[PDB]
Amino acid sequence: LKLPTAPLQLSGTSAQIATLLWQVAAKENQLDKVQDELYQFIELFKQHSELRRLATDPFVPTLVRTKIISSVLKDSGASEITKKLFEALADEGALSALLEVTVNYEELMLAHK
Amino acid sequence: AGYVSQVIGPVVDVRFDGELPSILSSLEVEGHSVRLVLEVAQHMGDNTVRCIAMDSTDGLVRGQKVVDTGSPIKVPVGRGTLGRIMNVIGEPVDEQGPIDAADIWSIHREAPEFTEQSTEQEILVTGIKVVDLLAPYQRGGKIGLFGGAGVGKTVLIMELINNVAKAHGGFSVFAGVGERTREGNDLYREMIESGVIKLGAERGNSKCTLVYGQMNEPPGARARVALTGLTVAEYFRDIEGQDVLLFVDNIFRFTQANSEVSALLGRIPSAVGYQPTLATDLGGLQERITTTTKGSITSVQAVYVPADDLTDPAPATTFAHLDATTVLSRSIAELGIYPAVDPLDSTSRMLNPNVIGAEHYNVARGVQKVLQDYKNLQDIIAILGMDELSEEDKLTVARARKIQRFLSQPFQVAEVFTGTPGKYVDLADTISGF
Amino acid sequence: ATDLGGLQERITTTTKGSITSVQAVYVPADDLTDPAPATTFAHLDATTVLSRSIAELGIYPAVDPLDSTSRMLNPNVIGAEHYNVARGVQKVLQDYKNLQDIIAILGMDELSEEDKLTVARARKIQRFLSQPFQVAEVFTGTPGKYVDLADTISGF
Amino acid sequence: ADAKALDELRKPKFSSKYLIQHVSQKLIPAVKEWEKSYQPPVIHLGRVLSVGDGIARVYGLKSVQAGELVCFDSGVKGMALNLQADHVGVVVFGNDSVIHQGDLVYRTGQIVNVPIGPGTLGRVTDGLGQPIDGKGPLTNVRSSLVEVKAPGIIARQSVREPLFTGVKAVDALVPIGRGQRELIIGDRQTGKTAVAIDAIIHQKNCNEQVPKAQRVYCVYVAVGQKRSTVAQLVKLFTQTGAMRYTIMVSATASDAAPLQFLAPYSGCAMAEYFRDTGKHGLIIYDDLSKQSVAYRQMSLLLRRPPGREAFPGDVFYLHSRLLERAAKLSKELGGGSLTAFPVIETQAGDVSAYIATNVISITDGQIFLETELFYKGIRPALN
Amino acid sequence: KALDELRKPKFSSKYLIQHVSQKLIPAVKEWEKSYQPPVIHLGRVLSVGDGIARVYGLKSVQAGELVCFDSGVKGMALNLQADHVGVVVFGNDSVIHQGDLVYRTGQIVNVPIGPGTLGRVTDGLGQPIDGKGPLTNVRSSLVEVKAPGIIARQSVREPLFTGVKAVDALVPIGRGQRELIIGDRQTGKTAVAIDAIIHQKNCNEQVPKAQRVYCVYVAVGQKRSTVAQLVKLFTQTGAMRYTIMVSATASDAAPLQFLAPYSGCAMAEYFRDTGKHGLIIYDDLSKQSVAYRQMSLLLRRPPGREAFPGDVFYLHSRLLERAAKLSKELGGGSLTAFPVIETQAGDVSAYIATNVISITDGQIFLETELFYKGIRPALN
Amino acid sequence: PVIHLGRVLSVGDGIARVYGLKSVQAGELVCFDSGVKGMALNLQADHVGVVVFGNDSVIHQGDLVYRTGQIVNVPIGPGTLGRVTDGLGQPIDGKGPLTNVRSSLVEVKAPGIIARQSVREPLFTGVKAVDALVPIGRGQRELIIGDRQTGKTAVAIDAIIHQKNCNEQVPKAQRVYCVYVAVGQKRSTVAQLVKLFTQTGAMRYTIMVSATASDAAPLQFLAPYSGCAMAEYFRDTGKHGLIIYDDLSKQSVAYRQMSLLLRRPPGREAFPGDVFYLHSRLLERAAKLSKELGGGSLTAFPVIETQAGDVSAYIATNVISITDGQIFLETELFYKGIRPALNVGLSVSRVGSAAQFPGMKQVAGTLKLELAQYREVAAFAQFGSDLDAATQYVLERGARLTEMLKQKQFAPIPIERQTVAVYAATKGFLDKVRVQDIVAAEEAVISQVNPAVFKILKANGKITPALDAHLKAELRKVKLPGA
Ligand SMILES: Nc1ncnc2c1ncn2[C@@H]1O[C@H](COP(=O)(O)OP(=O)(O)OP(=O)(O)O)[C@@H](O)[C@H]1O
Ligand SMILES: Nc1ncnc2c1ncn2[C@@H]1O[C@H](COP(=O)(O)OP(=O)(O)OP(=O)(O)O)[C@@H](O)[C@H]1O
Ligand SMILES: Nc1ncnc2c1ncn2[C@@H]1O[C@H](COP(=O)(O)OP(=O)(O)OP(=O)(O)O)[C@@H](O)[C@H]1O
Ligand SMILES: [Mg+2]
Ligand SMILES: [Mg+2]
Repeated sequence: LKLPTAPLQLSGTSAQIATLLWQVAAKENQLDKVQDELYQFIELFKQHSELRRLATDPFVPTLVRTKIISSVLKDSGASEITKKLFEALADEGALSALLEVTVNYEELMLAHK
Repeated sequence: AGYVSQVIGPVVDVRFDGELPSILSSLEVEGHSVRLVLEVAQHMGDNTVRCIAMDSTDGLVRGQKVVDTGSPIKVPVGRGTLGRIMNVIGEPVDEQGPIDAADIWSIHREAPEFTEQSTEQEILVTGIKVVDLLAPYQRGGKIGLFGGAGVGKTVLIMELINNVAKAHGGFSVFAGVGERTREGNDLYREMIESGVIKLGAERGNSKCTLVYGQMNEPPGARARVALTGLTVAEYFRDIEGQDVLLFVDNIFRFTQANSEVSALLGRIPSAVGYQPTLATDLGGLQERITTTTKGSITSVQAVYVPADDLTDPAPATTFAHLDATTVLSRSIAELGIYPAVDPLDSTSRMLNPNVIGAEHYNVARGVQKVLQDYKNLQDIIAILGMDELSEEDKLTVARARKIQRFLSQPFQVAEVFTGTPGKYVDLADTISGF
Repeated sequence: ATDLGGLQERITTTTKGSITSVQAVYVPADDLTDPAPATTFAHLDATTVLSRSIAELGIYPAVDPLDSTSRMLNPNVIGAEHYNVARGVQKVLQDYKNLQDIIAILGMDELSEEDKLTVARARKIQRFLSQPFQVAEVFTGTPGKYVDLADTISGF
Repeated sequence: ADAKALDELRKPKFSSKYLIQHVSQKLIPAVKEWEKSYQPPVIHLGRVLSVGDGIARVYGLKSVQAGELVCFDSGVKGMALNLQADHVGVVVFGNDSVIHQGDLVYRTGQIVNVPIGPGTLGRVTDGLGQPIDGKGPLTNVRSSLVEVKAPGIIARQSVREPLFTGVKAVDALVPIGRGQRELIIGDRQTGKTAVAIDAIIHQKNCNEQVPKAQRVYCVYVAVGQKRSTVAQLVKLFTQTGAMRYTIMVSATASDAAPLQFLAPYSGCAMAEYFRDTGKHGLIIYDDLSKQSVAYRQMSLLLRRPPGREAFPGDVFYLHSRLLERAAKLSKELGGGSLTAFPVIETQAGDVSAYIATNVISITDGQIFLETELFYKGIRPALN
Repeated sequence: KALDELRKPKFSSKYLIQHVSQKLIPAVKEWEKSYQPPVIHLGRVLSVGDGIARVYGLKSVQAGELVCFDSGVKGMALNLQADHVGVVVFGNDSVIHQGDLVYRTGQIVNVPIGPGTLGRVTDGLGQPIDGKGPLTNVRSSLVEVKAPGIIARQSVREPLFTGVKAVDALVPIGRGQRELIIGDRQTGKTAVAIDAIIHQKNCNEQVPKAQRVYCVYVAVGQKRSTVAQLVKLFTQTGAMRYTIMVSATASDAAPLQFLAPYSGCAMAEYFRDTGKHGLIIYDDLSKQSVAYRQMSLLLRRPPGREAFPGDVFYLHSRLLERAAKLSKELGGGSLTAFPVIETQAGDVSAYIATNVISITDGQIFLETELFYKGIRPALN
Repeated sequence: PVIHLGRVLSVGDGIARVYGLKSVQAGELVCFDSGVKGMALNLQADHVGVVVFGNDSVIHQGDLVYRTGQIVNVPIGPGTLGRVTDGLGQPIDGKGPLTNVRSSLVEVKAPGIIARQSVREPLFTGVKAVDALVPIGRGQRELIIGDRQTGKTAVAIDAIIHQKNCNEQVPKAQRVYCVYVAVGQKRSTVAQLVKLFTQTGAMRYTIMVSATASDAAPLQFLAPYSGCAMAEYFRDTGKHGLIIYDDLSKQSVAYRQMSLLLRRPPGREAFPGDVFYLHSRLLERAAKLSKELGGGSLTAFPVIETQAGDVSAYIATNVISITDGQIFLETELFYKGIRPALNVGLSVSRVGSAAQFPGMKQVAGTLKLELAQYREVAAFAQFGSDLDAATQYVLERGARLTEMLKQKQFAPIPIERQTVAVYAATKGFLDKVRVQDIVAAEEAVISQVNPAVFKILKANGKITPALDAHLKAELRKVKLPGA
């Protein structure tokens, strides 16, 4: 298999998700749909305290945490890249990496132009 | 309800999506070649407990079902465990069917509280002359046995089991902590022929419960097998109301096994490579061996000194708990003196005139003085002569030699292969006899 | 042990040819207990151990005559006239070391002239293991000597 | 991923809200169907993240003071040692087997304290002040902190008053001032407590002959001792009459290492009631070498780096801040005193050990108890 | 601000990107079909190095199970962790790369046991290294077996004759006991153990078939030249007709030297379990513990007193307790062990030396001071 | 000149983590915007670890770090002679800038096999315990290992002071220019050595590279390499150098500080794994070059402090492996009145007598042999057992010889005088003399023997048979004390 190359290389474990997020969004030509759907989720944590409880609180079960994000990302604004990332970040409890994976998405987007 | 998360040697992580089991609770791995019992060591967070296995973890899969028992390791206790061999998790190893259990007791237990404690500090009469006079046994105390091989330690174990059952009416538990299986079988067959363990229909007339954790068992199974021996002895103390003997064979191997489970759980080792919790892992064992208002547990614990080093932290922490020492010597055994208790090296904290009285004290203080004066002139007999020294100095030599002989005693458990009958010697007949 | 073992197991005599290897091994503080010399000991066929106490006495090469061990010291390999001389030299040099505990305290007057003879025999044997090297002419100041194998067995 | 780049994510930069408003009408219906699987959220209470090795990591507890008594819902006390950004790590004053992940941790609002006063006189308490003698709760008493700072230079005077031990070798050759610290150091089985017991029995004989201001109220702290020895000692004090003036703080060998680490501070706080009210105290820390072993256990389980003898490095400050509280106060502070007798167990006569040499450089003198003079019958075996 | 709770993240998995990649690349319109990584009975190598492969996947692997890499090099699943498997490699890890496929074989570690193993020189996993073809008259048996319990044993009574007068007079050794040959380097450790194996060749031609004793020599960490010198000696005397040789040499991987005493014991447990008598000799037990300390420090298990693992007592006791004398209802067979521990400067206070002294019944101490005094064997 | 910029992420304990600076080299000098310099040591994927050449109090979070483009360098040349510099080049004696100098790198590859020749010409210490028993050639690294106060510095200072006495008498080519690197020392202590070296006159040929205890740990780690780079100017241009690293034991402690704070995993005694490479990189730059490369030499004297005579120490064992010889100084020999306290039984010189004075190669051969016979017979008369009168002869003669090797701390004897002194003790001419006044008997042996017989032994370098008899016939026309 072969993916597009990221424009600039980055560090790991949060900037390594943003590199892979950029690569599947450059293959699907969704480099600004997936980018702007990230910026909506930066805002969505500021509005709803129960959405950011699914990223900071360690006592929410992982069965609950993956069945809220899958059951609110339906039927509107899917894009199959934001939808599949945020069930992966909710399976591992890495939803608090969403601020840090967005910043490294912008450095890949700015170097794309 | 829980599933296996990690298997790193003898240390298993189990993940519970519901509520976690308590620390020290028992977990059974659902579906395995042998019965695998885990004991919860800590709550790791993220709904994971860390466990130490009581058996081998080979063949364990991540995602195997683990059933919480809601309790610590629960073992059969009662008179039906007498004469049986039991392992750490309570299963019969002696291959004589199931264990007829009076009750099933948790092996984890706090020590008897302050109001339950006894303040009296009396003497446990043993019927052996040398350890009733020169190093008396405190009823409810801890006794270091500095024996070995061929000093007649096994005959001294079985005679202590015999005389406590005959005179004081209490039973015995043998906790073989980390014993070799050749030596644990040699003890079982020696107890069968000497009458302290009976087999078959006469099983109820046996006096000792064997609780065995062998050397090939994982370090969690050896670290908890002394607590299984406590719990059998604690049923006889708290329910049967008896003066129980306990034999923690090699208290050092209890320390050594608990030091391995601290190292496997990722704890930083303390001075000399011992666990940081060595004082409290050892002191948690030894504080249940005490006298209560119901009965008492007296433990005779074999003590190994690691590098012939009494200042090593494993004997030095152990000697803070010990109330008497019985040293068995080969030099006393080469003179034909049985039991081979060294009359000068053996010590007791019960030997001062405020608990045993001034009559018993001055005899033992006088007997030990005579043999000390005899055995520091043995480098002036060989180089000057036997008939050289004074008539008073050879009066001690004649008096000590008929005391050094008089510390011998024929044992009742040894009469099936020695011919001579055994003789229980009372305490007043020992003081007045000496 | 496995980095060292991967290197040494290539230095072997095969059916194609033969590699005769001579490896110096540094021991860190005159310490053969140290694990880097102690792992090397199981790899060699002849372990010439050099000692500081032989070097401070002036005997050069400072070979410890007891601690040096070879696999060629079987009697069915080097013969019996070489094995018994080597086993006899090692016996006199070991008896002298058990006597040198009492010589340095008392002074060689109470040995009943059986142990006084083996002190003077070992002291001759100790110097006769010393030898001027042809490469230490600039150091020792003497021309070097090549001793044949027959002249060593005949001398000792 | 610099910090100048992440605070740009504070201000909104989407200009497109097609799933901000989509999930906002579906989030609250999604949360509502998973409500019996939510534990209730926790801000000023605490919830246990992880428990093990006698240290609990507690989520929440937004307003705990550092070093504060926290109470688990099992009834067990703890002390908030390190407040961190994400959790607060507490050390459990008791058995950690009864604490689970998910348990509520409550705030008592008070830094770790023990009951002090006249009504704690006569009683046998644990390392936290809870009485274990079975004769009820502590009445006529009030709570005081266990980590009070010692009085400074200007709050002290020199020791003048002679505080008789009743031991012949002690009061003749190494006499004890009334605000003094005196180490009782020796091997195992050398009459270490015997010298400290005879000091306590002697004050009972003298308190009934002095006019109410020269009375010495003793406190005995047992750390790492067997319960039977402690129970045999309360029987001796009750039958000599010395229990009327004595407090008995007990943290035995089966107790948790934070209960044995804290028991000399708990007992010092109870003895500081008499120092701070013009009376005179006597405190015995029997096996302060066992209190350092209990503190070594808590430091190694907190993964603090080992030291010279695997001790935490702050094990000097463990004993120095303890024994500095034994002072003779000045006349404007009442003139009260507190006399300490720490006990150090020595291995084979070696006084050059780490904990032995620490307490020697803290205390004012030593009572060396030789194990060779003890075997010859010279008792007390005063070197 | 209300977004400061998400400023720094924390992850409970080091390999978070290998789970994210298993959900993002199958979401591309092309790779929804035919491109999805199998994880249950297969695995991917994450990290290689020093004979350890960290392997993602292998969800259904067992602890201690033998796994196979796609290059044919085998391995043992030794750490089973929440996101990966730590695999100790049974060869050189140079042929393994990141992203290689790891297949589980379903089997825990096995060796051929039986009468076909007699006369053959095998490696630490049972494969023959003398070049005489495969092991023919054998069957597969497990490597780490439970030692026999209390009731399966009986008292050690029958004497095992070493042929060494210092041993057979002063330190008598019975069929079913385990005696430590402990000493320094070149003190005659092997000399005592090879004299035991050679003397059972003499004794076996003069006793009935039920009383013959079959030897197994396990050479751990030795060189191939020394092992080949010992096959040549065993063939010249004729002792290879009763001897198995399990040889995990110095160039072998540390998992081979760790598993070779267990592989030789399982070959020797065949004779014990079928009523015959065995003699298992471990050339260097200390060498085996050095190889096991290598895998545990590389699997990042917590280090002990000499950086050894906590179970390193459980390593040697579980091995040495398999040397028993069985009861009459289990055939009455026996297995006599001779572990060899090399001390340095003759101290028995060393960590591994104190462990094996505890496990074994006796010890044969060989002193180098007596070795230069003409005494041979330099038995203390 | 584009300059790459790095933002400081965090700064603590003299170490600053810097974001950016991707272009920066490993071991590159960086510049903080506070003016303080730095060195990029571990280039990690997310940040750069910078050791700070100075006080890290002026560095804040988010400060601008500029790279200078250059690996760390120092001014080398003849303009450094006479000046007291700090850990990297800069002068601290208050005498202005270093004029007539050139900046060269401090981490140079050591000269390889084809760039050497054999160490054949001697470097005279002036200490006759050294120049007789453990003689030192030009291009040889010699360890001065000893206890806390065994006079190790005195042996090194006497080598520097003696070169000034030799440089006034030799031609311009074979003059030795000394460099003294003081690592981790007191600044008062360094100022007593510059005071001594200007009073002696040795400061004309001496560079004083001072990294005191107040300096940052990367300034004391780097000061042996910066002093060796100043010393390698004379080696590379055909002249002769003498570098003294006083307390390489204190350089390793400063290197252990940076390694432990750059989070490098600790080894034995919390020391870096490459500590051996720390000192073998440095001491292998002391070479005797071939005549194609000028013939210049650099002679090193590392100083290592032991704790209780424990030469089995981690750093001590490393430097005994690197250096050729060894001057072991003992504490109990120091207080027995033997100054310098040189352990003759433990002090070796691996170059040996190949690079020593020929006028003492024949005289001090019997000196070290009679002292070898003196050592074991003094262990036996320590008890008081018995006498032999041939044992008592070597026990009495070696007591003259031990008393002969004693020397004044600040006076270095010329090689011609030392050979005459050793001749008068090894040819029996200082028998009939009490053992106590040989420290004062040899002042007569130097003064009364003719001042023109030293000139013949200096010019020939060897006692010729026309001088071997003439001076032993002058060692009888001398008046000794007592007699
Ligand atoms: N003056 C004395 N005369 C006689 N016996 C004494 C005397 N002092 C103490 N003993 C006894 O000696 C034994 C040891 O004394 P004690 O228990 O006071 O010592 P310790 O230092 O507290 O020892 P441990 O380490 O066991 O706590 C006890 O049996 C005690 O009663
Ligand atoms: N009884 C003996 N008589 C003579 N030589 C002997 C005797 N026993 C051993 N040797 C010789 O001693 C040498 C070393 O002994 P050996 O190698 O058997 O002991 P080892 O402890 O296994 O040594 P290593 O440390 O090399 O494994 C060999 O040359 C061997 O032949
Ligand atoms: N040969 C000597 N004769 C007399 N005094 C000497 C001699 N050598 C050194 N000293 C003196 O002994 C003391 C210690 O010597 P010095 O300071 O040179 O030793 P050092 O090994 O450098 O110790 P330090 O650890 O202080 O650096 C100084 O006062 C010095 O002058
Ligand atoms: Mg006491
Ligand atoms: Mg061998």
